[PDB]
Amino acid sequence: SFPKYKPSRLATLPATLDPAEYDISPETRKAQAERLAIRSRLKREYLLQYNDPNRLGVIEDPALIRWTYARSANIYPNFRPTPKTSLLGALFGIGPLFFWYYVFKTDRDKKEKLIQEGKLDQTFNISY
Amino acid sequence: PDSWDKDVYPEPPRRTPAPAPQTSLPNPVTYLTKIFDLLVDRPVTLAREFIEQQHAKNRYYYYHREFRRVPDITECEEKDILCMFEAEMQWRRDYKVDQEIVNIIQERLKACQQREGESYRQNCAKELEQFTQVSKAFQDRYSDLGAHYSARKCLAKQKQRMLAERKAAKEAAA
Amino acid sequence: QQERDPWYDWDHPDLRLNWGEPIHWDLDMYIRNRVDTSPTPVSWNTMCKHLFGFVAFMLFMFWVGEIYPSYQPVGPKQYPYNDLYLERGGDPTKEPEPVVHYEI
Amino acid sequence: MLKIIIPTTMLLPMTWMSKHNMIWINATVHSLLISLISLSLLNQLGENSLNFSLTFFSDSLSAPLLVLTTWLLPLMLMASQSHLSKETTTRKKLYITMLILLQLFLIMTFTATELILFYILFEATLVPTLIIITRWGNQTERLNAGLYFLFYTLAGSLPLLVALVYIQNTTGSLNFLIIHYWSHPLSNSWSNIFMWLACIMAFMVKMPLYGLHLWLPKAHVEAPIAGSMVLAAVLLKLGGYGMMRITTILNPLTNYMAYPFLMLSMWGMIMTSSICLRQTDLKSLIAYSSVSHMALVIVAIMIQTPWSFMGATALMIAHGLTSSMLFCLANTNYERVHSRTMILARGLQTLLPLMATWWLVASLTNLALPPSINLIGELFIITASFSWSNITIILMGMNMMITALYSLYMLITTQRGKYTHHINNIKPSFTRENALMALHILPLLLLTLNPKMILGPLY
Amino acid sequence: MGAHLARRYLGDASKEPDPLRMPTFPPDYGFPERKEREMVATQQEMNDAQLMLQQRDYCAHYLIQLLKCKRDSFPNFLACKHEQHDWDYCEHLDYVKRMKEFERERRLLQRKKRREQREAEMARG
Amino acid sequence: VHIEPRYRQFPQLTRSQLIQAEFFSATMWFWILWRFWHDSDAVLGHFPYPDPSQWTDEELGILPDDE
Amino acid sequence: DAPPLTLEAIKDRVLYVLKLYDKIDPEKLSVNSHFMKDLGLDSLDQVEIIMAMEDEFGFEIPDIDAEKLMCPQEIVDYIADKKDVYE
Amino acid sequence: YRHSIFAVTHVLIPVWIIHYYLKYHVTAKPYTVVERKPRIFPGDTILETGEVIPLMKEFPDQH
Amino acid sequence: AFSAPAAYLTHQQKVLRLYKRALRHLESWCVHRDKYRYFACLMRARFDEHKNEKDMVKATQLLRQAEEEFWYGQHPQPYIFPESPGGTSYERYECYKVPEWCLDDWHPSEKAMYPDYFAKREQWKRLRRESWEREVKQLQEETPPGGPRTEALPPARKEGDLPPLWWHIVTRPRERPM
Amino acid sequence: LVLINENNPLLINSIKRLLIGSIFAGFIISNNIPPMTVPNTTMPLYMKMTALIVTIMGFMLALELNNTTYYLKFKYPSQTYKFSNMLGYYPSIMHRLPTYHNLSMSQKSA
Ligand SMILES: CCCCCCCCCCCCCCCCCC(=O)OC[C@H](COP(=O)([O-])OCC(O)COP(=O)([O-])OC[C@@H](COC(=O)CCCCCCCCCCCCCCCCC)OC(=O)CCCCCCCCCCCCCCCCC)OC(=O)CCCCCCCCCCCCCCCCC
Ligand SMILES: *P(=O)(O)OCC(C)(C)[C@H](O)C(=O)NCCC(=O)NCCSC(=O)CCCCCCCCCCCCC
Repeated sequence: SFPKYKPSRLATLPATLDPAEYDISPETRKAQAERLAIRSRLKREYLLQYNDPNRLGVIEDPALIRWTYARSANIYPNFRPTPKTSLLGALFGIGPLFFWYYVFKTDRDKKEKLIQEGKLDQTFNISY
Repeated sequence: PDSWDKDVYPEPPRRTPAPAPQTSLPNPVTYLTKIFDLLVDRPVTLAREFIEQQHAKNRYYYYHREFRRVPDITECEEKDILCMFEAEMQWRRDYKVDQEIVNIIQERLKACQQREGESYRQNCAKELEQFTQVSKAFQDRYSDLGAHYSARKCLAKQKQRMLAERKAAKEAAA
Repeated sequence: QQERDPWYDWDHPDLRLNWGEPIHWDLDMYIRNRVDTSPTPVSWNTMCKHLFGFVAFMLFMFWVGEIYPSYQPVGPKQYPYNDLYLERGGDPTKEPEPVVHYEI
Repeated sequence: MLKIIIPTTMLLPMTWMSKHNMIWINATVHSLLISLISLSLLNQLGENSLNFSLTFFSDSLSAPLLVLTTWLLPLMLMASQSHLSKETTTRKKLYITMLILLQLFLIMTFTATELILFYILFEATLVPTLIIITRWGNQTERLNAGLYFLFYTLAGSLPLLVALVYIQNTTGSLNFLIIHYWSHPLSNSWSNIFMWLACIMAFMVKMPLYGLHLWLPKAHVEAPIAGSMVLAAVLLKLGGYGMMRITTILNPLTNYMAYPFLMLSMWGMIMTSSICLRQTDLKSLIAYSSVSHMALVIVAIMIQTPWSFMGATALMIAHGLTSSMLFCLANTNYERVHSRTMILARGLQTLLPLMATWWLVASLTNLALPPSINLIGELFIITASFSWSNITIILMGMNMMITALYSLYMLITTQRGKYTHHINNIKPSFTRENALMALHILPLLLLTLNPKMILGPLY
Repeated sequence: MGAHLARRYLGDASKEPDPLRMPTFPPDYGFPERKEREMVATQQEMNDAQLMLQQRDYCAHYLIQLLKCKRDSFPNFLACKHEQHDWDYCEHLDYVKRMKEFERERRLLQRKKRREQREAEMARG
Repeated sequence: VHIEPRYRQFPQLTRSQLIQAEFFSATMWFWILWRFWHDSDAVLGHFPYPDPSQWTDEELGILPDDE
Repeated sequence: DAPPLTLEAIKDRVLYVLKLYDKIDPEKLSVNSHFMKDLGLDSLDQVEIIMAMEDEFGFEIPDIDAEKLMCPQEIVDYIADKKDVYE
Repeated sequence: YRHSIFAVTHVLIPVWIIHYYLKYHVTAKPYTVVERKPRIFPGDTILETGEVIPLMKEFPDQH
Repeated sequence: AFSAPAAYLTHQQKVLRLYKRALRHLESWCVHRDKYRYFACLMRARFDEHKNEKDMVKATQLLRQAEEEFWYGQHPQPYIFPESPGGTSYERYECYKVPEWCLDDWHPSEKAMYPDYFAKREQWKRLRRESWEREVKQLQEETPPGGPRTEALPPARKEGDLPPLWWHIVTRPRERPM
Repeated sequence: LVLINENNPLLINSIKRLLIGSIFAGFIISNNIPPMTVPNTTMPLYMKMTALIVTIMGFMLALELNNTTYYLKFKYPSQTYKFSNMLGYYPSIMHRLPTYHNLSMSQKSA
């Protein structure tokens, strides 16, 4: 029939085409009810604080605080030297350095060879 | 004008063709030039005349500093700090003067190209040769001294160049 | 957040987030000003194939047109004084190799 | 130089003897007067330096740094009086005393004529900075930040002390003039390699060099506003000044020993710009921008050409002013909402118009926008690096693109969009804050008008 | 655009001319007495008129006359039709001369092909 | 002038805008026709394109094959 | 820029559209008539009515809110509140 | 009156200041203002020296 | 936007949303009114053809196939109202929306420029402050012990009360503020 | 609700001023500038008329394809139509892939 749509990581699967959207178990309905209950509880708390007339300031967001903490200060305590981390770190932190070193050293060696052989167009190169 | 030296900053004689109109139509450029002279040039000339009259009542003069020559780093003994200081200061002043010489030649080149316009490739060959020679000499003198350049480093470079020239001459004569 | 629902009454309408809900680790890159992962009318693989095919075909045809150029049934243009020897910066002292153009 | 040193040592007793409510007024007024007096040092000679005495001398490289330090002191006073309202009188006076001591040490550091006196002063600058950070910082991480800053700097600088005393024993003098006139080439040997390494590594840690830079985010994020202003504006310039001074005696070994540092600086410039792209904290974003710009300055000093040194000096001055302004703006936002997260407060353009204008101007200068001195310095460094090699242009172009990206991203995130609904304590901007931003920004444009004053001795 | 491209690409490139190498035959090959082209405008005249180097071809005198006519009657920018037509006609004549050169090259090439084929046939037989 | 909104009806127009639009369209067409009348060579060409096949081998300087 | 809306104008326009609907008898159509209890339409008809109102007033009604607009008075109130009409 | 005040200020004062600056300050150092030299055609009268640049030779006129 | 969402969309809600989306995209394809009316009538004919279906499994499968057909045949660039989320005029006036808490930080001279507005503003503030305790009491009386199971709020059950959590809904910025 | 109104003197005058240039400015500008390029006086007639012929062909083909939109016929879009309407898929891929990879390496790696 119609050509199928293949989702990617940068073009995800639409909800209307998700197979799980048309196969609803009774437990799925109670999961959705629990999710709505959690959202409603959080919404009620935020709205009460928001509409409080005596509140002056910023409603601190525990979720935002957890996010900013986990992004920076929680990374090193939870890092372990593994083969994957070691290889990725060595690659991403050493390979570019030596690649650029090889490129620049080769270029400058060729330039110096031309300078010594005296066949490089260096006229008008007054500023250096 | 007497503001600058015509020999240092040459300008070819200006050949402006005489107007030869062929139509009875009025010239808007001529009319607008007359308007510009009447409205702008006369008031600015009067203002400058007043300013120059006020200047002539308070005429005072300023002078150009002259530095007598001093022995150079070749004459200075090894680790003779005072002679080295005098020679280094003299070399720095000479470096500045040479830079301004190159600047003057470059200004000549630019002005000549603009003046010649569409025939610059042929009519600016005279100024291109002078610039080539001056830039070549300046580059050989001060090409790769570095950020911490000094009279000693320039002298060492000159010694290296002289040794190379002597070796080349000997090889050619061989 | 682009994939998130635009008609819901979010606590933060611009970011499309609610107060207190867990925040995705990569929220800094999934905001509406940045990387978008919303579904497209055409599959990603199909889009990549079509774009790559178009650009590769255009490059190939540019090279083919370069090796098979287009011109007119005319000979070279002729210039009076040794193909304008002096006008193009030639040396007045040296004598150029003469270039002569004949009537036809 | 005593006409500038003594008024600071008189700022000390005046601050300690003034009334409890006149301390800020007196300190600000007399700091501004001292800055005006120090403006007279910009009249330099074309041949040599200004040799005041056997102890202090001034050059075209020292003069703008001194002017920047003296001008930076009153701005730090204004920010401090913003955030130290409830402090006791004695602690306010101690804070002002630490700032005054830091300024005095910096002045004598930039004007010292011997390498050993320069070392002593530039190591003495650590104590007031450490006390300020670890005492008046806000958060818990100020202690760890102080430890990192202190031990990085000292581990860098101790081999420098050993190398300096060794060089004095070898040559007879550490006076900068003598070692410039009596300089001799450095042979390619392991001993010379390690002397080169000792000196350069001290100043590279002070710069900082990429891979030796973690103390910079740690200290700049966790220091009070005055500490952040002085750390980025001036204290990062001690490494550049030292490298521009000591490399007289390290030739021709610098031609061969500069490869690892050049590669580190270029790649780390790219890496820190990319890090700035994905930062959840505003102060961290500004700190990593500082790291990127100082990496560019390191590249300039290492390639070591007359066009690179002018670019290095211009970029140092421009970065000092711009980073100070950015830190002040971030601190005003923090004082509004008591948090450093970038996405917590938005719509600040529709809530605070003139602050949005200041943010726009500061962010425009943070990226190289012509004809600002930031662009002048960056362009000179890029041109010298191009003459050095022709792929440095690739790296510099990538860095410029990412710099524009993260600067405008910070501006768009903080200022544009819709305001956060629950943040209802954003009072209108104070005349003090607006005046602080104006005093940061106007001198930068004046320097753009007159650019030969900050291009160094090589001009 | 044209049939010559079709003949050269989907045909005998040896018989069709090469624009980048033309001419490949001596100018006097087939012409007993051939006259060199006459240049009216001198180098000094063209240099003073500041004609662009592309405009300093054999039709330069008409261009100089057109420029002088345009400068003199400035407000009336429609009073140089005769000079413009003269310059255009000289350019047209130069273009047809170039076309004649191309055609001569083409038929000389095909005559050379016929001659060499005849020589090969004679050598074989 | 104030133009009242119309609901489900053609909007109210003005004699001024009507005459102006007509005048400018007529101006464009008059200009095109007037320029085509005077200088039509800019569209249809001015000089004939020669036919190379009609050029004689004598005037192209081609010798006979045997010669 | 455009003239401001009024409650009477909104009511007139919604009733105009509903009277131009064929499935609705114009005589028995009042501002309190229910689309299904006393007009005899169904879900698809209500969807079409909402779409017609969207086309009429030039703005979109979200599906979460449009499902509940079961009366011309409800439509008038919703549009007035969304467009900030108080008179 | 408004247009008269606008014209004198906004146009007259800047043109006065700029003409004064150019005539007496900018055109006092060499090569600051460089004019492309005028085009000289055959049969012309150079006004500086009263010189007569001669006409071109007789064209081989066609039609 | 003004209605609290539910936990899930029923089959009727799903099919009605699909019907509206298909009608909008069909209108995008069929630009002209007569053509759109013809094809919209045909589309509603298909929906009415499948309208009566007792088998919920078959109805869900029909919905799934219809959704796949829609995704294949959707307009790549459908018409969006200017003020709608995808529209060109979307969020244009968000920079002009200023809140009343920002209003109360005015200088006394600025406040004196509008003597009558701020009297009514003070009246509104008094009304808000006199009702918050009753609002919170009403909210906590009617909530289940477990917590709010939905995002809907109750009305004012008493003669002198206001609906709980009303201030920001009532005082939200106008759609064209400046 | 028809709010169509274009009787503002500002709008009319600005469009009038830019409308005179779209008719006459080309003639004046081309006839007043000096000749800075050699004209192509001689060329085949079909090459002289190439621009007009292709313009007229585009006019006719586009007009016919637009007239076919009135028919009571419905057909799903083609692959070529999708490629043309969606900007050649360039903004999608080139604005989602490189940005995602750069922003991912900016945090995961650096
Ligand atoms: C990897 C390939 C790389 C290729 C690189 C080179 C690219 C060259 C492009 C050539 C031009 C393509 C034109 C069409 C593209 C857009 C198609 C589209 O969707 O349009 C809908 C769009 C209508 O949009 P809409 O109102 O939203 O309606 C939606 C449709 O109803 C929705 O209905 P729909 O979806 O059925 O509508 C599209 C349909 C209807 O459109 C057409 O039929 C357009 C036909 C245009 C004219 C073609 C023939 C020209 C004949 C000229 C004869 C005289 C020559 C000169 C010499 C005369 C004296 C001897 O078109 C087709 O089915 C194909 C048309 C031709 C495609 C050419 C490219 C081929 C790509 C690779 C092969 C793909 C094959 C499979 C297709 C996909 C799978 C099914 O069309 C237009 O607005 C106008 C269309 C074009 C009008 C101008 C045509 C003339 C100018 C171009 C041709 C050259 C003339 C001569 C120039 C001078 C030479 C010296
Ligand atoms: P009202 O409350 O009466 O609503 C009646 C409903 C529909 C709720 C029924 O009570 C009902 O649920 N009936 C059983 C289920 C059912 O009818 N399902 C039908 C849904 S899909 C169907 O069969 C019709 C879909 C066909 C059209 C698909 C659209 C594809 C083309 C789109 C192209 C977009 C651009 C042209």
